[PDB]
Amino acid sequence: ENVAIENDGTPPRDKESLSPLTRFLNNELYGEKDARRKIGEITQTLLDHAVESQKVTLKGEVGRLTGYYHQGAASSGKVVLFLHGSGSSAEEQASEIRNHYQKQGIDMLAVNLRGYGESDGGPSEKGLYQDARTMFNYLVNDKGIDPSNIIIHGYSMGGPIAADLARYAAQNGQAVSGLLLDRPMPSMTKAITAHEVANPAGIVGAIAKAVNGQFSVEKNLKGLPKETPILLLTDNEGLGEEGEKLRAKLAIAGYNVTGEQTFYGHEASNRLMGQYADQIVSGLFNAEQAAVEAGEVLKGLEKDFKIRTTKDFLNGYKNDHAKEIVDGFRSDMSIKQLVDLFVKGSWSAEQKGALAWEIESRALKVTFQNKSEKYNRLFREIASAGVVDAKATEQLAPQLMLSDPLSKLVLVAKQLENDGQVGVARQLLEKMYSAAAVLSNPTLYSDSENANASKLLSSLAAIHAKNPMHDTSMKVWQEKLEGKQALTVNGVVEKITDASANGKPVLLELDAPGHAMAAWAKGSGDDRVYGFYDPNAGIVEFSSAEKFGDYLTRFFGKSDLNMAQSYKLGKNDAGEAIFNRVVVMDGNTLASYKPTFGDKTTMQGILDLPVFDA
Repeated sequence: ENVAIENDGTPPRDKESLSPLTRFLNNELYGEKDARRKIGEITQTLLDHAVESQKVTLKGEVGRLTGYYHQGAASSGKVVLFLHGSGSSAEEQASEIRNHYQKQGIDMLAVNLRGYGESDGGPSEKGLYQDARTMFNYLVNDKGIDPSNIIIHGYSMGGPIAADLARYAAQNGQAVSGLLLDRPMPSMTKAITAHEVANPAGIVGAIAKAVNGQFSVEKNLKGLPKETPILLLTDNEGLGEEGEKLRAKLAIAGYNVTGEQTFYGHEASNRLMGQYADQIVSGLFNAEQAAVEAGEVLKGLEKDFKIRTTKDFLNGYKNDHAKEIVDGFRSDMSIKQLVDLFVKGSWSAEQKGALAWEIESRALKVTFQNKSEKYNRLFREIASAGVVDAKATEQLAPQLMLSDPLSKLVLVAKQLENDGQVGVARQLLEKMYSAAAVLSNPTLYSDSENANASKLLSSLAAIHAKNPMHDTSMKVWQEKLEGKQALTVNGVVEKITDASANGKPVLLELDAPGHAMAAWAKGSGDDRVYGFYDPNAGIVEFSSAEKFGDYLTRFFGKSDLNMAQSYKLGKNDAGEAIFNRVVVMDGNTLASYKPTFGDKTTMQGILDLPVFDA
């Protein structure tokens, strides 16, 4: 089924083309026929120095797939499959990037897809994925690269394609080493309307509506093992803006997504590869992860290094206020250098608040990784056994190396989600991740976006200081099951699972003496799902009430994980665990609460705060 593929041949090159609409759609999608094939003479002159492997032609599914293979350098034996984007030839797109791998001693396979360069055929989505695999099958069979220490690379469109290939390789047991989404197209539809302006309704939107669900990175990645390292590097233009939106979706879903947003334009290959080549080639193996774990626990030491109510501190807790009145501090410094700026000359009540925001805003991004594998293992064990669950989700929700606030909110969301709205729990997390990236690199993103993130950050802080349970103006709870009316572990499963209500939400808050957790039920009939948020173990939902019981008991009890003992909560009369307190909460009351006196944004308004303006 997967034999050798090399084949030389020397005719001129074939084509497709159809009905005059679909022609000047295909032109819009993939580039004009001539533009696809033009190789510029300066490149050809350089490539005509295949005088020191260097030229390639493979048997594609609809014809020949021409291109070039590029050797390593003067001196640890690995290759970059390069999948090119639309608009130009593979030789032109690669010419800029082809050198930065070369000099490190990395090979690269730059092969054209159907309809590009000198390759036979006409561009087609199902076909372009097929041609990508041909290039892959040239690397392992024809040139026998070791199982897989190869990276995909990964481009505008090359991205969606790269994603698809990476899934096929894994599914077929030839699992590739790394994926690189280099300034990628999130989806064809969104790639069109981004480079064009806003959201027109004429032809540009008719094309977009036509090409819906084509070249979708998230859609092509579903199937890929989540451990597979993905490096996602975005441009500074509107395709990055949609790329960073994607990044968050991919992070929360749980893919191994690294990288940042660049400040380079979508066509600026040489400048981007100029900076990121090191980070890219250090991005395909696993220590690596040890080397950033070390620098990770670094800032964990510096958090242990580390008034909240007093009016002076709150006057200084905001963006760009430290840069005026606190000397010694630059805006480009690390947390290591900012926390050291705290302990040099130690400051007034207002100046301490100014550094607090500046430190805790950088800190937000560091809350999301890591997560201990046991919690992922336990989630996978529950989905595996029995009738596998359709809506079994898992979200990397921020773990606040610092809950108190999130746990209040996750419940607000599920009320809203029960009332017909949907995804807002998931969206909150993404927006928190997005806001982190914005605050943790302030220069890149706009004045407005820096401002919006510091409002979501502010709202989280305001819930931290002023709790709804510690409040008298309204009552956000229905009842408090504590004392000898306190619920057992299975007692929480019963209130959540009991279907004597089948159209209403069950919004619990599970209070251990250290950490404060939550759990819920929403939905109608088939859609009815039961869920649980732990601060330092992410979120899980299941639509099978039995699978919820399996997880939740294995989470706390001795059967598997035994996280009850470790979460330091006392035993009941028979000798089992019972939470300190268990709040059955009112969603509508809680959703109307405002954390700041003077500000009119409610808990539901906090959920719907923007981060990226649009």
